[PDB]
Amino acid sequence: TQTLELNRMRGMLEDDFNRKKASIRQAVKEENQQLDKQKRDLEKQSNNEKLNYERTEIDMVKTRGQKRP
Amino acid sequence: MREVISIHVGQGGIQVGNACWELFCLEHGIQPDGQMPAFNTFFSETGAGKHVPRAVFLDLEPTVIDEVRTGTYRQLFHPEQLISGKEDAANNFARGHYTIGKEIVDLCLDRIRKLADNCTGLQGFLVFNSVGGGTGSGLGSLLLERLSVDYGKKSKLGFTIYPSPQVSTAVVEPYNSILSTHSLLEHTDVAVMLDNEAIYDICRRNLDIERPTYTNLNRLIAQVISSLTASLRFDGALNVDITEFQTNLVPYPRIHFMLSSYAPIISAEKAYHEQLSVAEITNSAFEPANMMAKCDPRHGKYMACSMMYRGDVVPKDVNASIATIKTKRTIQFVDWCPTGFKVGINYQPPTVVPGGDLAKVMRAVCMISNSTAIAEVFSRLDHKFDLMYAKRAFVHWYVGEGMEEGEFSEAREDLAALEKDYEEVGIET
Ligand SMILES: Nc1nc2c(ncn2[C@@H]2O[C@H](COP(=O)(O)OP(=O)(O)OP(=O)(O)O)[C@@H](O)[C@H]2O)c(=O)[nH]1
Ligand SMILES: [Mg+2]
Repeated sequence: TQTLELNRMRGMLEDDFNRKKASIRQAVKEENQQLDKQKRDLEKQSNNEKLNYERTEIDMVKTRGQKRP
Repeated sequence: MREVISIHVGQGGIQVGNACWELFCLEHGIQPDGQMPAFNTFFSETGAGKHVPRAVFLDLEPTVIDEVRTGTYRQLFHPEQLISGKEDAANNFARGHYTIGKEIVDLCLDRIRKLADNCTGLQGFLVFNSVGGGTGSGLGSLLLERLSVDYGKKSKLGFTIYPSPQVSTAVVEPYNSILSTHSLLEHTDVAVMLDNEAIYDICRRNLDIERPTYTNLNRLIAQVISSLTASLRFDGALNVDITEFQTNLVPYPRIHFMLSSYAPIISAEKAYHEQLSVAEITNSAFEPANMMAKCDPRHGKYMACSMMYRGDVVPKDVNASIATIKTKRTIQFVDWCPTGFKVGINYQPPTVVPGGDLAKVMRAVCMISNSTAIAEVFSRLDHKFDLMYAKRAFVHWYVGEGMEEGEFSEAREDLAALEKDYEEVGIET
């Protein structure tokens, strides 16, 4: 009975340790998923901003007609 | 009570040190304010919270040190450890080793002595400088002379950003690089080549950023040096001295030119797709694609290798994986080092610097090797010198300061014997 009381100790401790480590790994996976959104969004913002700026530049250039004094 | 001193001479040194101290402040919790809401290796305490880092900053061009003086870390660095002359060096050696440098190197020595008297068990020096530079080559060589003549026992681990054999930021790099090599080879014990190109290919393959900038390369170098100091910084099952490095990695008094590698370095998505086991990571660390010095190690045979692990790293799989490595076929050691590996573990997993292209990673390994492929670099570099001295080019730019010309020959001559070195030790017996 004592050796069973102790083997269940070992078993419970190990089947808790492993679940804890797997939880840590899942948390790291979530952290990387989160980090991905930064490079997903900053690039979108910079793309839209380049679009706006270069469109405004095209406009300002094209807005040169004739003077006719 | 076991600390390091870091020096950042020149332009490359000061940039990489800027990024590296950014990383260090990030790790030890020290804020840009210098207050903190483990640091005795790098930082030091001024009685009440406001800390100061152990470093000096030398670059006679007052531009980059001004970029520091006005940057986000104006409050941290000691306002006296920011020394800069009133002119530039312009990529020739004599402009930073005979005439101009003759001014502030004494100031640097005074500042270093007044830093070291406060140290308690100072272990090693860590200079940061290019050799292709003008003030990181000459002034750095003179400072190396002064250190190796005054203190002695302390190790001197320099981290020189050599220029790649292909790309070039200047056209007079061979001269003031041969000179730097020949002037340090007698006063150093470690010199890890950090090419400025292999990291570009790395960022092109592992990180998909086709357009990387000096900032990301410096972040990576900071990561390497942090993985190195992780021993002294925080504990671990295998705490290794920095004086370990000059013991495992110095076979003969003249051949002490190591090259480093870091692993893993991946983006967020790849880490999401990858396993990153100990065996996989210590296998990838040996691939040639991630050698900081642009070489092909298969061209030669290793001599020594040291590996700093950090993170969730089980030692049994460590031993198994390194055993399998030693039984792997493509690598090759030499007869006079049957004991080739050195290991050291730490429980400080790497840091995810915000915005850094590097992703959060549980495991890491930094591999510093004394190898033989690095030898051929000199050959190709010597190549350049040939075509430059076969016409006596630019010599007048050097004699127009006061450095005797014949020195060239000597320096060149030395590197010739250097090649002989790796044909006298690399040969089996
Ligand atoms: N990887 C990397 N290399 C750098 C960095 N900053 C400078 N370098 C290198 O520094 C070298 C340029 O030569 P300099 O160091 O500027 O020359 P100097 O010794 O400072 O002297 P002067 O420039 O004439 O005032 C090049 O090889 C650069 O690649 C950096 O932040 N990262
Ligand atoms: Mg400069």
